[PDB]
Amino acid sequence: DIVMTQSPDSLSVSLGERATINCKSSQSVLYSSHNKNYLAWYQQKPGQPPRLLIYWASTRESGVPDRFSGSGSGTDFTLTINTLQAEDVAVYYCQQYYTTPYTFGQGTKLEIKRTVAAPSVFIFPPSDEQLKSGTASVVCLLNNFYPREAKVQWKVDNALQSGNSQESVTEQDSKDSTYSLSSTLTLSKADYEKHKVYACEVTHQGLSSPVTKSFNRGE
Amino acid sequence: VQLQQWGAGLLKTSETLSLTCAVYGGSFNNYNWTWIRQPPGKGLEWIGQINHSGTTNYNPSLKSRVTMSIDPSENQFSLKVRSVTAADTAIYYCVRGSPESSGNYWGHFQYWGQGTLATVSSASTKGPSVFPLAPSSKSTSGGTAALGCLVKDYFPEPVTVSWNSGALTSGVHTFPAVLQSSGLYSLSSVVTVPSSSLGTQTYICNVNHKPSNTKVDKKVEP
Ligand SMILES: *[C@@H]1O[C@H](CO)[C@@H](O[C@@H]2O[C@H](CO)[C@@H](O)[C@H](O)[C@H]2NC(C)=O)[C@H](O)[C@H]1NC(C)=O
Ligand SMILES: [Mg+2]
Ligand SMILES: [Mg+2]
Repeated sequence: DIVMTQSPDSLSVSLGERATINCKSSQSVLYSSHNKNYLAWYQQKPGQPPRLLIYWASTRESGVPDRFSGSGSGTDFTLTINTLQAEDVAVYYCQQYYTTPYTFGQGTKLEIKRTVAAPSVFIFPPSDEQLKSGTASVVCLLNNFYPREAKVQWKVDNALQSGNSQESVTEQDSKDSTYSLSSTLTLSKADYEKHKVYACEVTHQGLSSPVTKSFNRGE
Repeated sequence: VQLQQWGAGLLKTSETLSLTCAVYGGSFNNYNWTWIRQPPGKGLEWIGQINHSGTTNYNPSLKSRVTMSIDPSENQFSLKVRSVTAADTAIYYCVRGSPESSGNYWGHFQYWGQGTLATVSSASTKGPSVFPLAPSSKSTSGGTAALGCLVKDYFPEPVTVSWNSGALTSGVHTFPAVLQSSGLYSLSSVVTVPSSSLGTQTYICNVNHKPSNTKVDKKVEP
């Protein structure tokens, strides 16, 4: 098979700057007869199929602005994205259509670097409905922050929690280049009703000091 | 050109995956109709192609386990993958491949279906429990409130969440599901809204888990 290798695996590029993604094929995909490289580039956003950007190594597909530039020949190809926009956050793939089986690069994840943005922090007690079912989920929301790196610490009556929480982070926002994060503390109803003060403490570069949101059980 | 696809879903080890794609726009007979798949968080694997003459080419990676079929009458084509394992858990895309006129000269994949998830597991289908995340009685210093819905303990993926039947999209974050140790998925969907909207605006999360036929509308109030 023709092996397609991308470099790098991931990169983080400021708004308005240049992203460079390289692609190597293990054999030439230059169809010498036509002097065309049978090489495509795709952009894939979360929950979407890949969007074709470029065919013949350097010809943009319909609807693709000239900020996206394909270059190279034979075995060595480059996707250049100039004047990077928020909506360019995606995984980029190269692909050969020179010979079957058709093969894709492993993908390169492009993150947008933007200014630091502090998260807004919210805490949600468990619903009465859930408590009836014997479990208590306490949710801590960190809304629209940058960069991605954040520390969430759960405290129950001031005791630091370990092993009973799970985090989910959104894909980077295609408009404001931020992340959001949920942390969910899962307790038995019995454990939940044994304690009063539920606190989420967030550490992030955009915060002047760690931010705590808390509630007293049944207030 | 629109590609509508269905099938896949949850199936057990050693069972047969089946997908169908229907093509809208005409010029069905001119193209290699193609399947490509993507394991969750991984890259893309070309499965193979069929044309209206029933001529195939399958990737040797999968070839012994694949059958494609085509119904030009109905502008439809299908995939079967036999003897599935966890390695076959993936998003399967129907794709328009190369035209008869020029083959690989015009071999780029422009047109893709939205994809269908196959999950290979012995686990039961299970619908989610949907619990309100009520806006706090104390909003932010600057007059923003957050509220949401916890969509807990479902299998398999996927679920969809909307707010006010799609009337509310700004400030919505539907989190990627966490696979819990139990093997069940859970997520929250949250939205930030004006504190000043809480008295007069109704907020409803619309949860659909098609795999279990679960459709829940949950009102979220202070
Ligand atoms: C489907 O793909 C095949 C290749 O897998 C295409 O067949 C080629 O067509 C070109 C252009 O006519 C010929 O020069 C090649 O000899 C053919 N190759 C082979 C190996 O058959 C075909 O055109 C594509 N489209 C359809 C609808 O069949
Ligand atoms: Mg079969
Ligand atoms: Mg509604």
